[PDB]
Amino acid sequence: DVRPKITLACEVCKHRNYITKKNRRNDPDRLEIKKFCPNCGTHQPHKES
Amino acid sequence: SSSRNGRDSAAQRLGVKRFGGQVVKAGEILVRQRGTHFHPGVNVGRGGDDTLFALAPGAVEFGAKRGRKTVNIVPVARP
Amino acid sequence: PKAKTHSGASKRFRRTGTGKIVRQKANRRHLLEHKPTKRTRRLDGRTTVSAADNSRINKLLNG
RNA sequence: GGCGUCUGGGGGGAACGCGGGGAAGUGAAACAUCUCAGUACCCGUAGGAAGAGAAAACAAAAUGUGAUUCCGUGAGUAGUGG
RNA sequence: UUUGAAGAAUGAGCCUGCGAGUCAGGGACAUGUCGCGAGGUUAACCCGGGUGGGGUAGCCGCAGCGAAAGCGAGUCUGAAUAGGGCGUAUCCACACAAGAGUGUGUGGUGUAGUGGUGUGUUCUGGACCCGAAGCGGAGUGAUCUACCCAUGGCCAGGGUGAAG
RNA sequence: UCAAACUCCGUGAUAGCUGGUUCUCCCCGAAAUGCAUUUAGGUGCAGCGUCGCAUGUUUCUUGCCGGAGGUAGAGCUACUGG
RNA sequence: GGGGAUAAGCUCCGUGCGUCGAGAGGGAAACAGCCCAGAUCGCCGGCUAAGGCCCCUAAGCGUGUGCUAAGUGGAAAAGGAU
RNA sequence: UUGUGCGCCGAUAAUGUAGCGGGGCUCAAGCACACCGCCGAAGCCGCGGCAGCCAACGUGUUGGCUGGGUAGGGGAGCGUCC
RNA sequence: AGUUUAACUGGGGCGGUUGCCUCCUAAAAUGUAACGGAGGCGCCCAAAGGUUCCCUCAACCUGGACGGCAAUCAGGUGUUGAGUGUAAGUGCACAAGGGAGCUUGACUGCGAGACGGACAUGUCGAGCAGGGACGAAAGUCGGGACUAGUGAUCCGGCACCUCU
Repeated sequence: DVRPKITLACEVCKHRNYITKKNRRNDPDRLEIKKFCPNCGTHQPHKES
Repeated sequence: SSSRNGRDSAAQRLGVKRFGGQVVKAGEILVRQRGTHFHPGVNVGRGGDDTLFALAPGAVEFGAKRGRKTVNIVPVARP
Repeated sequence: PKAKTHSGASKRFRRTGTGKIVRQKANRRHLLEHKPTKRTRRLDGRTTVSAADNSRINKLLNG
């Protein structure tokens, strides 16, 4: 689908927080992004599920 | 024999919503525009779509600077 | 015979303390990844129903 | 199975009862789920009325009600519904 | 009924009779009038040859917010006195902050609903009246006509001349 | 009477369709537009009428003052073209 | 202004433009949409608007100065013409 | 030769003149420019009657503005029967 | 056996269209129709987003090994004629155009005031709080120069919650 919807889960508490899209062919690997984790209250690395 | 045309978009209702000499509160939209035909001046802020609005209450006043149309707000005097 | 309150309208509208009629906003069920938080933030909470359809709604809820 | 003999049935009736079978026009602004409706009609049956009835019932911690049936409320509410 | 008809658009031959927004429900909304008034009122049912008397079970008002637990002049969201939403009948005076539109406090004023009933719209009913082609249930019909079954009847007169 | 007979019943079938709807006066008085529509001869909301309540000239006309356009016109060694 | 052939009594738009629709009375011979003017009722009174004033037909075969010879007035083109 | 005001030709369908409403008109009753009166409506005025809105005062008179009207909204009444 | 088989349409059919974006018609505010005149979309980018800093093209002229009109170099002229992910328009040389360093604000809870509207949608939003990025600092950052790249409600899936 070239640009499939992906969701981001906090690395610490494993809460599925955000949802974006990315080019799977351009970035076949998983996504490393730092984002604001609401329940933790502090920016934590976010892992695409 | 048929026409390949006939498609049109909605009319976006641009224009100058607030004209010179009018009293505006904070945040009222002054001009709804697409490009920067009108440029922000004093106490006038630019929106995301180049929509202009007011950061401070006062009276609108159109002006020019460096050959550019600008929109300003003069701080009307308290009674 | 009694007057049967409309089932659909009874499940979508509300009466507040003063007698206002409130409703919820649309466009918030699905397909909202691309809807920015600003759009979703303005699309939640109860809103007083427009006076255009306030006449019809009162007829449905009361009868 | 055949005899002989005694007692019964059979048919009618306007409405009401009980147990079965059971549509369509129609509304859904089309229509099949659904509604119309378990209505119309049909079948089997009594009675002066019938059916139901003496907890393998409600209830919610109250040391409460106490067979059934029939009215008023609960309530066009809890719910149910392409 | 039409943008437009004396119209060559529709209807009426004439007269007299007859012929179309009605009713039910403690229904819904609105508006008059009457009773009581922070209260109003009964339904079923009982007692009276009546239209009268009884009947507190319920309903409406009396506190709101929230999905709900719950809290309560506050409440929900929220980490938040941090803003917003709904609410505290409304008005008046006075202070305190703003003049990003006024806001907060004190004090006073005090809150009006509900039962009939008249009218207008409306809900469920056929619901202002007249009108289909057709759809389903139960029955009646082959004395007309199609075909068949049983048993009867009829076919003047004159030609051609198969097999054997 | 036959591309599905007749009669009764459901039944006062249902029609975004045609027709019809009866006494008088006083005051006010429209629309044939917009959006949507299994929608275009229908309907919902808005627009225009009337009645009640509230607010009062906020409506309207004229003069003056502050505004932003890009038509008429005109121009092209000022752009894109001819 | 678009479509049309810069045709239609054509069709689709804009207009604090009009009228008819929903509007009588006077004028245009007759003639919803043009021009004057918005009907509360009566009068055997008066002044005017658009339009007219030889007879039909109400009021001027009105006054001054000219033009027309074609009944022009009382339909029309490129173009022709002492 | 130039510019003008009036004219001529181009001109041409099928019931009956038929492209002034008719008669008729150049002794203009035709055209242009000035001037003078008059006729003309349900307009305006005069005299009288009625109604709606409002005001002034009064224990309902006066005054001022208004009174076309279909769909339609509101107010008030006549007639019939029990 | 019960049913469905669209609408617009200068009658109907066949043909064509049905939503969104930009331009002209559109009569110098907004809006404005026709089967009127032209095009585009149902995406793309983990950098083509945020921030800090720096720079100015296209074209022409002159001279240079291949190399020529045009490849890279030097000099001069050159105010916008280049370029802006993508259609057109409005913009942008102060750059929103070219290059480099760090980074994820392509956030959470909200939002005074507005634009546009029949309603449903749609759009801008200064600012406050938490926690961050770039920057010395002022400050900027709730995706992209802007406007298209999308689908209400019902029904159902997944994860979390101090609800029942």
